[PDB]
Amino acid sequence: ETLNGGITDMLTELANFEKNVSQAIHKYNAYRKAASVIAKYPHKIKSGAEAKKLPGVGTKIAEKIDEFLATGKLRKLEKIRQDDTSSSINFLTRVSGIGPSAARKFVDEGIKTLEDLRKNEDKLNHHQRIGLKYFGDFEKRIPREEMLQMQDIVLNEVKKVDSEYIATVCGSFRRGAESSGDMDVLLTHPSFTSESTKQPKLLHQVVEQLQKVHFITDTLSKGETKFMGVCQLPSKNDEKEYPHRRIDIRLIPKDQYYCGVLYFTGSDIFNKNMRAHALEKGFTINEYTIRPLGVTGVAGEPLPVDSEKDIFDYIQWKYREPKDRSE
DNA sequence: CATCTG
DNA sequence: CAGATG
Ligand SMILES: [Mn+2]
Ligand code: NA
Ligand code: NA
Repeated sequence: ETLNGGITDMLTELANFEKNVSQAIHKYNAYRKAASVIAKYPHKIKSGAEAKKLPGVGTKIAEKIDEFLATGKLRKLEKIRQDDTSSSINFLTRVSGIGPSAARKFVDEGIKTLEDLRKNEDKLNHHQRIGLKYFGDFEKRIPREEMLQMQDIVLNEVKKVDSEYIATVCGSFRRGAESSGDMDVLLTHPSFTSESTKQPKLLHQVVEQLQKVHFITDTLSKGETKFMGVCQLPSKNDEKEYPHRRIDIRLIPKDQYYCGVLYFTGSDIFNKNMRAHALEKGFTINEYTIRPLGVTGVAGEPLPVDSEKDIFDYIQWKYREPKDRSE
């Protein structure tokens, strides 16, 4: 956790570069398991050879470790941080909608900066365009003091649309969190579940209301169950407007709300543990259900859930406030 | 995983 | 449809 930090760090830099700049998925993946296992390792790696002893640890990585340990740097690592092409790709990628793949093509055509992109706004698709337009807004975190206003917003509209809606703002917001990065709304309705063959309106009618009132500003992606978009809190009495915030709405069959709700509420760490325990208690949990584990090796059969309560219970645990859902 | 693109 | 993004 700090005993082999630098090693796991340079390791991740190296790994990440493989995938992003080069295409070395294998290589990339290599650096990863490596950084993974050295992270667990209980000692203070004093040498290459020592590391090597580890699985996932080959001759090449060991080489790297050695040089790093020996000299506070790494040449390859140094050379990579200089390289324009590499830095360019790391940057482009910052734009929502731009992935490494596209990051390469742009750079190859010479688009390396923001200006570059504006100049060639023609080459970008919608998401990408939006991504570019709200570059800055996009990177700003979200003060919960804002979140509450928004949550307040969304909730009132869904309500006015159909009283049977059930909306939940999951995320860190849900877990206390002073600020968040984006707004996750989980949605369900009684009229929608496992078997119930579809109902798009379900999602589209609200999306619509939200835009209606001008909360939703753009659309990144709009499928029949998940909607990716842009939104913003009405600027009061013009002098101080709000940054555009990224939002995500998503349909959930009533019979699988709380699992996802639970789930999405994170944090990863809270999840797994809850997950590992579910296991002991003779169960299973994933993003939509909690099944009773048979013994034959495994089994199934979606247990019925009416609240986040029903799930803890199940695993015979202490119902945890969302706030404390920490780790 | 679900959606967009081309 | 394969392949990209989030
Ligand atoms: Mn979020
Ligand atoms: Na991006
Ligand atoms: Na292939």
